[PDB]
Amino acid sequence: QRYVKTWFNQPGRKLRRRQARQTKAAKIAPRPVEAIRPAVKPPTIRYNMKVRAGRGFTLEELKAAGVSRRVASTIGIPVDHRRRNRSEESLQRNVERIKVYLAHLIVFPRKAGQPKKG
Amino acid sequence: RQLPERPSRRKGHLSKRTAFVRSIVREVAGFAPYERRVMELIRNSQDKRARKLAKKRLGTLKRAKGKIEELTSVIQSS
Amino acid sequence: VVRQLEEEAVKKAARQSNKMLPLSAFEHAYIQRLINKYGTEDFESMAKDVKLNSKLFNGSKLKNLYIRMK
Amino acid sequence: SDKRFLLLFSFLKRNLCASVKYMAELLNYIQSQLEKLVSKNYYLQQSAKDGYRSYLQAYINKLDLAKVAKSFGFAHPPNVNI
Amino acid sequence: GAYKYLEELAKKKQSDVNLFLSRVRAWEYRQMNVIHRASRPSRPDKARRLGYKAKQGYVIYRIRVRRGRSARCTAEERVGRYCSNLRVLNSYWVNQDATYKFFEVILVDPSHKAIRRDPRINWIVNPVHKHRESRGLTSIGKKSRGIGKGHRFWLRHNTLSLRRYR
Amino acid sequence: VKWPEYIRLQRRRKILNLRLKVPPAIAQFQKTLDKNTATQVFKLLNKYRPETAAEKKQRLVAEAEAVANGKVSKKPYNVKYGLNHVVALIEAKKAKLVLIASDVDPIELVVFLPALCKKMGVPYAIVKNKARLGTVIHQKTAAVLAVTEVREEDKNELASIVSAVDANFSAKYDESRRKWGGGI
Amino acid sequence: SAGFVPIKQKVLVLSSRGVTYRQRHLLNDLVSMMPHSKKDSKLDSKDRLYQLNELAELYNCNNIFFFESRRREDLYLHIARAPNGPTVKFHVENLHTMDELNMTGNALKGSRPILSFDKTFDTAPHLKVVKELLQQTFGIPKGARRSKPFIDRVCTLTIADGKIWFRNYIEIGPRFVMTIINILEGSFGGPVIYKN
Amino acid sequence: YPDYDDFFTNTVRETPLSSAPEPKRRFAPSKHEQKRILQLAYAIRKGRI
RNA sequence: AUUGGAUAUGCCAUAUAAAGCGCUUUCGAAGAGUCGAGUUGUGCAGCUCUAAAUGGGUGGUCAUCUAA
RNA sequence: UUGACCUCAAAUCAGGUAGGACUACGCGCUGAAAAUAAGCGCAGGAAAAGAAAAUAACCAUGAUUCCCUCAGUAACGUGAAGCGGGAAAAGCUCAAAUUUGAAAUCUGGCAACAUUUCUUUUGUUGUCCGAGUUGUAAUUUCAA
Repeated sequence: QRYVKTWFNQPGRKLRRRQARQTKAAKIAPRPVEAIRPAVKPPTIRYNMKVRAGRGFTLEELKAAGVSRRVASTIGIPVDHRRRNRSEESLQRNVERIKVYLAHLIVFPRKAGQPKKG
Repeated sequence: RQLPERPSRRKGHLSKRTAFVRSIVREVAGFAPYERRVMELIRNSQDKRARKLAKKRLGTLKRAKGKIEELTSVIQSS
Repeated sequence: VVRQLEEEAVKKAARQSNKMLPLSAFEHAYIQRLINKYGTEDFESMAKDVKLNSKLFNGSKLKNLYIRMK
Repeated sequence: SDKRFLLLFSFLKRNLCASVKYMAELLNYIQSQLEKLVSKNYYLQQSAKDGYRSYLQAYINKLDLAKVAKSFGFAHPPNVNI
Repeated sequence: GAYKYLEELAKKKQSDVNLFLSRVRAWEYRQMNVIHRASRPSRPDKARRLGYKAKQGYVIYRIRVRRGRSARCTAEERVGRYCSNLRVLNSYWVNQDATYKFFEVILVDPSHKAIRRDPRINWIVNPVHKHRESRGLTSIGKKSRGIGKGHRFWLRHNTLSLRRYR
Repeated sequence: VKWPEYIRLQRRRKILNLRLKVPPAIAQFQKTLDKNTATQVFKLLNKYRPETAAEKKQRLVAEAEAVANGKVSKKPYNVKYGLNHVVALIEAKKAKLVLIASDVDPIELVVFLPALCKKMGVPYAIVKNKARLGTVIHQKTAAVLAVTEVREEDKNELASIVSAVDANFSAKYDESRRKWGGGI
Repeated sequence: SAGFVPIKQKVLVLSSRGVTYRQRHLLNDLVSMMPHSKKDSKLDSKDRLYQLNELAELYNCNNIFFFESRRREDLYLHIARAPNGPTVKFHVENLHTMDELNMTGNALKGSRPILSFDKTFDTAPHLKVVKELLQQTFGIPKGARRSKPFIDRVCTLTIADGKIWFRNYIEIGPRFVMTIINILEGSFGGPVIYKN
Repeated sequence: YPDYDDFFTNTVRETPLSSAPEPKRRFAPSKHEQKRILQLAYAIRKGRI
C-alpha cells in the first residue's frame, strides 16, 4: 500500500479534454471532430453477436465503395491495411457505411495550379 | 469470400536471381571447416557418421538434413 | 448554413473548373508533324514511329495531346 | 537453326500470332545489320522478344535456343520463361 | 547490383575466403588503435542497410572489445563517448578472434549542413536523440531491454488507484 | 631506424599477404594483365571516356540557348563504370569486356567478379591498379570498368583487344587461377 | 559396418519446446532409469513427427519415445517401433518424479528390473499390443552397455480406470498415470487402428 | 588447401539473368537532361546564366 | 507591437512535366556470428557450435504474422 | 626523371560541436540489510513505446500509450493477458531491383540578391573547389 494515485484532478481532466475538443474543431470547423469508423464484429464467442466501431475501412471496402486509398484519407476515411473481409456480410455493412458518408459530404474545392502555358 | 494474396505471404519463395546469386557465392566462397569434413565423409560413404556429425554442428535435424543434400549435389556437379 | 455552404461549394467548383490545358508551342508543332504524316486516327502507327515520335510517347498520351489541341 | 530467317528473306527477295506480327514488322522496316536494328528499335525489340516467347512455347530440349534467337535477330537468347 | 552478392557472401563466415580475410584483417585492427576511424565501411553492404550513405556527415569508427552485458552494446557506448559531438545511428559486427570482437559504429554529424538539410536523417539532429546509445535506443539497446511486440516480451503494480467517488 | 607505427603496419601487412596460403579466389588478383596489353586496353578506353561535369554543362547550355531563341541526336557512346551498374550489365549480358581493378581495398567487392564474368561468358581481365581505371572516368578510383558497345569505327579494335585478353589473360594462367596463392 | 555389438533393445528420447520443469525432470529420470535409451536434443516440428524414424535409423535405435508438451502444461508421450510398427499416443498426467521425498527407494543405476504385468493387459486386443511393446522397451537388453546384471527393482503395470498407474518398487518415486488415446498402424502417423 | 573447384561456373549461361523487359528509357533521349535543359533555358530567359 | 491559418486580388511559374485508377500475352529484389541448438549468469546475456527460402516466427494439418 | 592514388599525420589551418548545472516525472545500467534504497550514465516539455516476425480459434479483431473491466481470476503467497467499455487517433521511411540516352545529388569559398522576432534570423541565384560510381538523387517498401 505504497505510493497512491489520488484522483483530485478528475474534474479538471474532464475540462482539459473538453477544451481540447473545443480547440480542435475550432481549427477545422466545417469538418467533423472525428473520422468515420467501420462497424466490425468482436473476435470472441461472448461478443460476436454485437457490432462495434472498427479502426478503418479495408482496401476492398473502399474499392467497392468508390474511393481509392489516397483520396480516402484526405476526406477523412481511415484505411486498415490489416483488416480484411472474410465474408460478404462485413463487406456490405461497411460499403454502405461509406455510401451514406459520401452522400453527406461536401468536399470544398481547393486552389488549382494553372501554368501560363500548357 | 476468397481473398487475393497478401504480398507479405509471398516471402521466402525464391527468385531466379537470388538463387543464381546464392549459387555463385557457394562456389566462390569455398566451404567451411565442418563442410569440408562432412563432404569428405560422403565421398568415403560414411554417411550415417556424416549425417550425425552435421546434427551435432548445426543443432536441429532439418537443418542438418538440408545441408547434406546441398553438399551431395555439389559432389555430383564437381 | 448548410444551404449556404452548399451554394458556396458549387460556386468555387464552377470558378475553378476549366481543367483543360492548352499546348505549348513545342507541343503545337510536336503533334502537328505527327498528324500531318500518319493521318489522324492511327494512334498505334504514330507510337511505332521512331523518327518523328522521338520522345516515344505511348498511344494513350498521343490521344491526350490530340484532344488537347482542340 | 540460326539461318531460318535468312533463307526466307533471300527467297522472298528473289521471288518478290505474335510471330506473324514480328515477321511483318521487320519486313516493313527492311545478319549483324538485322541484329543492330532490332537492338536499336524499341517497338521492334518488343515484337521480336515476344516472337521468341511464342515460338519456343509453341514448339523442347532439342532446339538450339541460342541459334533460335539469332534467327529472330537477337544477339543472345532472351530470358524467356519456357 | 553487387550488394546482393556481398550480403550472400557475408553469410559464409568460415569459407576459404572469409577465413583468410578474418585472420588477415583481425591482425590489422589489433595493430591499430582500439577505437580507430575507418576511411570506409569494411562491409559496404551491412553499413549500407543500417543507414549509412557515402556522403559527408556519415562517419565510420571501428572498435574492438574483449570477450568473456552485450559486446555490440559496449561498442556503441565506448565510441559514442569517443566522438562526443556525433550521434550513434547503428553498428554491426565485422570480425572476431579468440580474444576480441570487432565492430564498426555508424555515426552522423548533427551539425553538418548536408545532414541538417536531408529530410531522411533530419530526425537525429533533434535534441531528443542525444546519446541514444546511452539510453538503450539503438537496435541492440531495444533488443536487449526486451522491447518487442509479443507475449515473449512496476508502478502499475504497487499503487492504489484511490478514486474520488469510491 | 625506428619506423613509425604505420610504416611498420604497411610493410608487415604486405609481407603477410605473400606468406599466407591465399585462397584461389583471392589468388587470381595477384596474376594480372601484362603491361603491353594494359596500355592497349586503355588506348581504346580513352576514346570512350564519359564527358566531365564541365563538358556536360557547356554542352547543355548550347541546347538551352538554342531553345531560348529558336530550335534529334545519336546515342552517347562511352564506358560503363560503377560496381552495381557494371555487375548488372554482365548479368544482362550487355558488357563486351570487363576490366577489374586489381587492388580493391575490401576485396569482397570484386572477389566474385571473375566467376560471374566467366559464368556469363564475358571476356574479363584484372587490370593493375584502380587509379588507372579512375582517371578514365574522371574519378579518384574505379573498382571496375566495362565496355558495353563501341562505334563501328572502333568495333574492329575492340575485337582485336578481346582476342588478346583471351590469349594473354585467360588462355594463360587459367589453371594457375585454381591454385592457392601465397605460401612463399 | 551396419552395427557392432547390436543390443537386443535400443531406445531414443526426444523432447518438446515448451516442456515445463516437472515435465523435464520426468524425461531426465526415466532416461537415467533406462540404460538402453539415448537422449537427443529437441525436435522442432509439432505435427511433423515422421522425422523420428530417420533419426532412430541414424542412431540405430529400435524404439522411439517422443515427449510432447501441449499448451505448455500437459505431456503427451508417444512410443513407436523403429521400422514401421504401431505408434501409441497417450497423455501422461498425475506424474511424480524423483524430486519427491515421499518415496525413498534406492537402487543401482542401470540394473535390469523385473516387470509385473496385470492380467487386464491381455484381456483386450488393443491392450495386448501395448503390453508387449512396453515389456520389450522396458526390458533391458542382455549385454547392454553400462547395464547391471543384478536385479533390484520391480516395475508393476496395471490397467485400472482406463489409466496405467506406473509403479516402481519401496517406491522409487516415479508414479504417473498415462491415458492411452490413439494407436496408429504406422510410425507417428498413417492409418488409425484405435481411438479413445 | 585443395585446388579451386568450379561446380557451377564450368558452363556458360546463355540467357540474361533478369527477365524484365527494357524500359523505354534506354531508347528515348534522356528525360533528366530535359529537366536540366529547360531549367537552363529559364535562367537564360530570366537572366541568371 | 509582433504573429497562426484560411479568403479575395495582382505578379511570376521549369507543365517537353508529375500523380491517382482501369487493364495485364512481363515481373516481383525483402536485412546472418542474426534466428537457432548445447551449456552457464540473473525474457536478456556470456561461452561452444552455427542455418534456411513458401523459407522463417508464433499459435491451435490449419490459422496468423514476415524479425535480425 | 615525372605523376596518379591508398593509408597516416601535423597546423593558434576555415568553419563547427562536446563537457558542467537542475533532476518532480523519462530511459537505461548496477544493486543491498525488492527487481526497492543508495550508486552510475543519459534526455525532453514530456520521455518511452509505437504502424505487428500481433492476438485469437471468432459472424473474427487490427500501431502505441492511458483509464475502467478482465481479476485477486489464470498460471505458480506472488500475481497475468486476450476479449469488453472509454480517452486519442496518423501514418510512414530506408537496404535489397542499371539514371546508364548521360551523378540527374550534396558540403564549402567567393560574388552578388533578398528576407528577418532580428543590422543579431533565414535562405535563394550564379560561380569555383571538392564530396561521391566501393553509389549521392529520382523510383519502390510487401498494404505492395
